[PDB]
Amino acid sequence: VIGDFNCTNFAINDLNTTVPRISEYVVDVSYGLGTYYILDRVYLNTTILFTGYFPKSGANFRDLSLKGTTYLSTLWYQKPFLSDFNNGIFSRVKNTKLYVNKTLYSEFSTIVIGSVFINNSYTIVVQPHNGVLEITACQYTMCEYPHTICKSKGSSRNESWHFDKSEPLCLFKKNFTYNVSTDWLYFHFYQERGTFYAYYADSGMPTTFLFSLYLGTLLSHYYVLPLTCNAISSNTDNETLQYWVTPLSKRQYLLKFDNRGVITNAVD
Ligand SMILES: *[C@@H]1O[C@H](CO)[C@@H](O[C@@H]2O[C@H](CO)[C@@H](O[C@@H]3O[C@H](CO[C@H]4O[C@H](CO)[C@@H](O)[C@H](O)[C@@H]4O)[C@@H](O)[C@H](O[C@H]4O[C@H](CO)[C@@H](O)[C@H](O)[C@@H]4O)[C@@H]3O)[C@H](O)[C@H]2NC(C)=O)[C@H](O)[C@H]1NC(C)=O
Ligand SMILES: CC(=O)N[C@H]1[C@H]([C@H](O)[C@H](O)COC(C)=O)O[C@@](O[C@H](CO)[C@@H](O)[C@@H]2O[C@@](O)(C(=O)O)C[C@H](O)[C@H]2NC(C)=O)(C(=O)O)C[C@@H]1O
Ligand SMILES: *[C@@H]1O[C@H](CO)[C@@H](O[C@@H]2O[C@H](CO)[C@@H](O)[C@H](O)[C@H]2NC(C)=O)[C@H](O)[C@H]1NC(C)=O
Ligand SMILES: *[C@@H]1O[C@H](CO)[C@@H](O)[C@H](O)[C@H]1NC(C)=O
Ligand SMILES: *[C@@H]1O[C@H](CO)[C@@H](O)[C@H](O)[C@H]1NC(C)=O
Ligand SMILES: *[C@@H]1O[C@H](CO)[C@@H](O)[C@H](O)[C@H]1NC(C)=O
Ligand SMILES: *[C@@H]1O[C@H](CO)[C@@H](O)[C@H](O)[C@H]1NC(C)=O
Ligand SMILES: *[C@@H]1O[C@H](CO)[C@@H](O)[C@H](O)[C@H]1NC(C)=O
Ligand SMILES: *[C@@H]1O[C@H](CO)[C@@H](O)[C@H](O)[C@H]1NC(C)=O
Repeated sequence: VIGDFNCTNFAINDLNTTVPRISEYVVDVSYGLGTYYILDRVYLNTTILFTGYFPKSGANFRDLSLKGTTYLSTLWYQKPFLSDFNNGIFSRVKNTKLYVNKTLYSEFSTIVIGSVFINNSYTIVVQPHNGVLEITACQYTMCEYPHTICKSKGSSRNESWHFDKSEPLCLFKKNFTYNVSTDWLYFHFYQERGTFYAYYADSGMPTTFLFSLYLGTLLSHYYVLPLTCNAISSNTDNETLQYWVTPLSKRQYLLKFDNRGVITNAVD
């Protein structure tokens, strides 16, 4: 289970439907993808050696996305999917592009980062809403079996990942836009000296600072929520979710900046 709140008993089973896929793609930082711009600093026409929270060059990713229809499996809410956060993660997220009429909608899996996932602890939630990325860090009453839904196409389940009838305490609550037409979003989520940091990009590029949040406590777990739709499967549209994740470590990189301040290259 994720949290301990019984939000639902509708269509729960114990089926072993999948395990996390290992990517045939691997981390290649030679053009700065898998790096980040350092906070609000600009470096121009230079190389620096920088020690930061970076993926290993040549590492695989695990696809942690889960797509449901009516049923959820209890095995989706356990290891290997419920994951130790350690120092942090780099993720490569497929933006799943869906059409209702001719009109485009963007979907992808929510990620939650936390420890015990109960309302005496803060859970960081990063959720898309069709070109708006909502980010919060609140004392959420997380469900046992949390999930999100297609807003775009139908869902035979209602959205249910927390149960708070009046708003929980929040340390952070902000929205960020992203380009709905992109194929990929990238994130770094990491922690250092009791402070969480988030970075993103909506292109094959180094990630840009979203926010930082002091917690004092360690985040110990993360989980990518199942998303349920009457769509995004081989018998209906051949579209899919993918939420690829690879671990970060405290690691020295060479970073190469051009005269515009873009990271053009990096070395592990
Ligand atoms: C922060 O997070 C915590 C932990 O998740 C939340 O605390 C839980 O809150 C829920 C909802 O109030 C509690 O569930 C309720 O417990 C009552 C007491 O349980 C005893 O009595 C029942 C018989 O009534 C026995 O079966 C049981 O074994 C216990 O001996 C129940 O009376 C409630 O019943 C209602 O809901 C159920 C399930 O939907 C229905 O079947 C019933 O018909 C009835 O409608 C209910 O189960 C839960 O016990 C709390 N857990 C703890 C550890 O305290 C906090 O609410 C949350 N805080 C905030 C601010 O959101
Ligand atoms: C994490 C995972 O394993 N995810 C896969 C999912 C589950 O294995 C399945 O849900 C069972 O999960 C549990 C917990 O029991 O199967 C999917 O494929 C199905 C066939 O496997 C799909 O064709 C569905 O077939 C139906 O017969 C049915 O209900 O399964 C009718 C339904 O209308 C139709 N869904 C549509 C149209 O989207 C799906 O989607 O659900 C592809 C997902 O990638
Ligand atoms: C951040 O984005 C979310 C999603 O768009 C906003 O939530 C909506 O807020 C309006 C307020 O009138 C509600 O009517 C909607 O029901 C909400 N939508 C969803 C999907 O939750 C939120 O207000 C935005 N701003 C902040 C600061 O969080
Ligand atoms: C969860 O809540 C539902 C709805 O009230 C109830 O029927 C079910 O018995 C509960 N299950 C558990 C494991 O508490
Ligand atoms: C689920 O199925 C896979 C493939 O057969 C297997 O490796 C795994 O051990 C099974 N059990 C669980 C709980 O994942
Ligand atoms: C960038 O740095 C190189 C190497 O020092 C130098 O040749 C070049 O003239 C510099 N260009 C600018 C615009 O500073
Ligand atoms: C979803 O929400 C509606 C409106 O509250 C409710 O009627 C329905 O029973 C809920 N559950 C499902 C599985 O549709
Ligand atoms: C949005 O993404 C598409 C596909 O990658 C790209 O062609 C387009 O130029 C982008 N637009 C903006 C405003 O970023
Ligand atoms: C999905 O792709 C397979 C393989 O190309 C094809 O046989 C099937 O007809 C496709 N179905 C849909 C709904 O596109």
